[PDB]
Amino acid sequence: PLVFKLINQPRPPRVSILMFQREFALRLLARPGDSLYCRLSANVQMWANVTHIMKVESSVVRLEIKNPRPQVDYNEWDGLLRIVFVRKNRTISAGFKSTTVMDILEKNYKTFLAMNNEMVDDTKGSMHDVVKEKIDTVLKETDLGDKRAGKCDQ
Amino acid sequence: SQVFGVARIYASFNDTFVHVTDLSGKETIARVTGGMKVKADRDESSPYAAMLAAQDVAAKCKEVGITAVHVKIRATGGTRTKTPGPGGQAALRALARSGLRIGRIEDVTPVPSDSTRKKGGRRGRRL
Amino acid sequence: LRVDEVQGKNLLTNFHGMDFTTDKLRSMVRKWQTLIEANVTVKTSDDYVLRIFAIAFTRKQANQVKRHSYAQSSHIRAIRKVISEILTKEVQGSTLAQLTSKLIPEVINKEIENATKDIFPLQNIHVRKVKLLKQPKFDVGALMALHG
Amino acid sequence: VLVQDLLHPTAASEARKHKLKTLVQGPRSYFLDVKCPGCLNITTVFSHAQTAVTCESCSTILCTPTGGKAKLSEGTSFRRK
Amino acid sequence: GRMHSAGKGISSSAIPYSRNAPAWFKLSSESVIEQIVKYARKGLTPSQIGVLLRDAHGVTQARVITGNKIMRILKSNGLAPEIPEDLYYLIKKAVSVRKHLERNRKDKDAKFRLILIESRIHRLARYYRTVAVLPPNWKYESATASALVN
Amino acid sequence: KFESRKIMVPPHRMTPLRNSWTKIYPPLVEHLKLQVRMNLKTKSVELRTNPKFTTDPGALQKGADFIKAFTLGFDLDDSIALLRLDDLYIETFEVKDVKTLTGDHLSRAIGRIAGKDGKTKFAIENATRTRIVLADSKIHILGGFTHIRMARESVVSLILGSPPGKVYGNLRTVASRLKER
RNA sequence: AUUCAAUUGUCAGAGGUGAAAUUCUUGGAUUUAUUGAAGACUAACUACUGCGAAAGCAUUUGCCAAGGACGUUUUCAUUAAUCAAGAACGAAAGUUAGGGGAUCGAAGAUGAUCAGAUACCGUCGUAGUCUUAACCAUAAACUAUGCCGACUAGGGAUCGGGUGGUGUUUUUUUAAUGACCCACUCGGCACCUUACGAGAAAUCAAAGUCUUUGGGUUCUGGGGGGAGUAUGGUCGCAAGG
RNA sequence: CCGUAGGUGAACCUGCGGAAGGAUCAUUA
Ligand SMILES: [Mg+2]
Ligand SMILES: [Mg+2]
Ligand SMILES: [Mg+2]
Ligand SMILES: [Mg+2]
Ligand SMILES: [Mg+2]
Ligand SMILES: [Mg+2]
Ligand SMILES: [Zn+2]
Repeated sequence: PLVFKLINQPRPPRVSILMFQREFALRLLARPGDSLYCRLSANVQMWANVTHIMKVESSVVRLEIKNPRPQVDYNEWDGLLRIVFVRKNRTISAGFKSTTVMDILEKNYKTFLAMNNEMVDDTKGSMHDVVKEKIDTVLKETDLGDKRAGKCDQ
Repeated sequence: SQVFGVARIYASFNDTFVHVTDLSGKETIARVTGGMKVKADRDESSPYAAMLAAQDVAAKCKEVGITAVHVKIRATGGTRTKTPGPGGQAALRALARSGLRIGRIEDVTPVPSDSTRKKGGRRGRRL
Repeated sequence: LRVDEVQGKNLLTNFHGMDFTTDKLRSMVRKWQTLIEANVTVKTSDDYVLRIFAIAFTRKQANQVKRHSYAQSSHIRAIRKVISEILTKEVQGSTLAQLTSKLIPEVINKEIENATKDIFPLQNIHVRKVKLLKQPKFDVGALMALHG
Repeated sequence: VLVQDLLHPTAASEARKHKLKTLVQGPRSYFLDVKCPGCLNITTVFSHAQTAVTCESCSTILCTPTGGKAKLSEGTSFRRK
Repeated sequence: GRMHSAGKGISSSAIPYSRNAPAWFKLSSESVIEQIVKYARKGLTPSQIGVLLRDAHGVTQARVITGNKIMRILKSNGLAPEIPEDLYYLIKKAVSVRKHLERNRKDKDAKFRLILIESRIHRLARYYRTVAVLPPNWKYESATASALVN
Repeated sequence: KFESRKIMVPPHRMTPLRNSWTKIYPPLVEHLKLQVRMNLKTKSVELRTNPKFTTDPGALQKGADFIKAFTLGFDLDDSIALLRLDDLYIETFEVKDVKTLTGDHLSRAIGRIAGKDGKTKFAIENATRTRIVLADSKIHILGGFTHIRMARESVVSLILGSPPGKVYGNLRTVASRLKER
């Protein structure tokens, strides 16, 4: 949350000079194929352009918030990168049907279909449907699921 | 002749319960905690609090008129320890000291056949 | 003992189960003998469903030199077969009043003692603990006959 | 025990040891000539007879295999060799 | 010794010193070999002819009261089996444990014992092929082993 | 107005019972004024009172506590300290309750609480006003709460596998501000 | 036993603690009593011990095949011993896809605190822990001691089998056995004394039979790092081997 | 300490399974 305080504020400043710990500065500058790669790497790498100057152990790092902010909702992206970054070494299909992840996700889906009014069937996922298998269908539909969290891009 | 009560002493590391009713657990008669008798938090399970609490239970049993009493004592049981702590022993000393008649002293601690995992992990739990 | 019926501030009470005190079991288990547990699932003549747990052991004889008296596993299986047969025929040949009337003078473990003396010397035999499992359709006159 | 006869041991201590550890290896078995009284005939039975040897006329089990030695029938006579 | 194991047990038949016939024995050699052949028409394997010969008839060993072993006077009559006894019993034991492991596919100990039994069958097949009392084109397969048993 | 309590005699301690029973019973019978009856066959001791005795109801509980003390390995000088004082109580605890140990781990934990010639046991009786008896899997400490509480901290240091030198340092630290106050 | 649910009684706490603090309690918490459901687990009996090639294996009963040891006046007659290549198994944690998910619980969310005796502490807790199908092939996988064979010490034991007793007990009327005792006997788990002998010593019935140096055979090491690193190969979805 | 996994870390902690390469006193048969 050290960079979260300067990623979403109103009236973003010109520059940002600051000293942090060096390993978080490695997390903001981590390549996607690394074990040092994390969620906050993606958070800076499409919300806050960042590079390392003035190595002090501590590190100085420089941040700039992109004033044409790309239209990505932070809540859903933050939640999905959290639930695929906590299970970093695991895959993505079986990790969602966890115990209580598989309550809160279809709570988010039922609020997501509250303005859509989609009919929830009696088929609903334990054999072939939305709590269990349509999640697998829509991760098959995109670039995720089999490619792990240390390989997927933005 | 007399009327016997059914007594329970529950001895944790951090309090004591002196809790008694009549036969078959019908309706609870006297009910004390370690926290209500000494307001110091370091002395919740003190033997002083145990004897004063059991003395107040004995006063409750005397004003309802029960003279004899049957007692069983226990720890938490299960994954934690089996025999009661010394707060229970001081409670026994207090209830015998109170002049109330005692009927039977046993140890109904809930003992597992085969327990589950305790709340410490591999390394250990106490300090 | 379980309470069932009211007779003017006086209460009828029925049989529910038997147990020992736990300190009896704590003293009672020896570190140098073999413990036998035998269990049988029981339906009774008076339509109760019951569970009987009997415990048997291994003695020192009067001539022993051995500091431990263990038993082989086929011996243990034979004694467990014998305890299951004695308990099964004993509870089938009787009803609840005769079960209580044979619990008090220790007739059952005497039958164990002289019926297992051909297999192994056995000591400190008692049924430890009595469970009711199924209660039938509720009667009235049989319970006052038990009271009478 | 610096010196003792390994050629002529004392015969009390010689058959006292194992079957195979003697100076010449000998069996510790014998043969039993058994007489059941019902038919009166000589039957030569091994002392460690490992099968249910019946009599040739009556169906009487002369010996049952019980581990080492075969136990003979009750009320039945036997002789050595 | 005691291969495919770790035991060191010695438990075996001793043999008496006397290479001649015992004095208390009163039966003739032609009588005992006709006894052997009438036990042979019942189809028993030569260990059981020896055992029932030892127990009910009191014969010391086969090699002393006639000059031959048991299959010398069994292929003299030509009733010898086409495969030897112990190798046939190893096939029977192998197909029995193969029946058990096709029943139960999670028994690892039965699988490892199958490997040990198969090694013993390979070694005895090598030895009996070497002396050529077994044809040299004989190879084990498990299905043909089940065919030879059944 | 009689009262009798029933208590169990261990087999491991019935031979010092018949050895030092002549030193056991006359101090309590004279000074504490009770009645004792044996049952040597059924491992039971009858501690009984009578209206012909003195009216003291708590010393019957105390006498059952002396025989409960003697049940668990305890000598007679701690029975004299239990005669004279009231703050002194008894405890059991298990080796498996701190840490799951098995076999030689259990043996090394018993060796750690025992020590070379019982010297860490000596260091924990003298510096804390406690008294130590080791069972096969049970630890037994007598005394008052300020005493036995720092005995708890020491023994759950030691049975966790902490070295006895850190036990000695923490032991003399807690003994130092024990005798300081 | 634990957790949760239902019913029951009663009143200011319960929880956790070097200490406090969070958590949830008039809809009565902890606790008491009557039941139910879930999944793990097989305590005390448990060592002076058992089995398995090893990892490992503790409820009862039935079935399925397997194994050691012993007995054997059975059977075969060298069919043997050790092992590159190759193959089977391989604790925990990990990986895929299912079922279950009670307890515990790395991540995370939370509180703290107050001192340099100090953060171990708490409460939710996802993964997992459990099972099925398939992978993975590492450990302080330890007896830190290759496997087979012979010799060089006894004795107190014990486990499994066998032999013998005008031995004991168990009675019914004497047996039979079953259990116990004695003298052995093989074959295991171990102990205690030595020293003939070894070693640098600790110590050792093997770590002896080795300068008086040869029973057969498999693998590994050549001062310490660089470094299990670089690179190549190989297997694996990957972590990695 | 070892093996595995994870948060990290200026160090280091924690989950599961192993080892002592870690110190048996007293008591009794
Ligand atoms: Mg071999
Ligand atoms: Mg040999
Ligand atoms: Mg190789
Ligand atoms: Mg290795
Ligand atoms: Mg080098
Ligand atoms: Mg070293
Ligand atoms: Zn006949």
